[PDB]
Amino acid sequence: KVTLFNGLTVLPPLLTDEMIAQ
Amino acid sequence: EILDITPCSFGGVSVITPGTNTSNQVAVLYQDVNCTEVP
Ligand SMILES: *[C@@H]1O[C@H](CO)[C@@H](O)[C@H](O)[C@H]1NC(C)=O
Ligand SMILES: *[C@@H]1O[C@H](CO)[C@@H](O)[C@H](O)[C@H]1NC(C)=O
Repeated sequence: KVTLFNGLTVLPPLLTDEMIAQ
Repeated sequence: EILDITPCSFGGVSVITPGTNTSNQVAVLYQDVNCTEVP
């Protein structure tokens, strides 16, 4: 359902989606 | 000829290190970068 340079950086979360699912 | 310009890899540097009373050894993390472009 939920689907959506100049110094910008996106840090990955500490817990992956798999670990949250676990 | 049409050419695409993309800025080359840049990103933050993090130092992973235990406390200095434990040891002086450190590791370095380059955020969002090929391991082949570090040097
Ligand atoms: C670092 O470790 C030593 C040895 O255990 C301890 O006595 C000392 O208080 C520690 N230093 C700090 C700043 O925590
Ligand atoms: C790492 O660089 C190689 C060399 O071009 C490239 O093929 C690869 O896609 C890069 N890694 C990732 C995860 O994109």
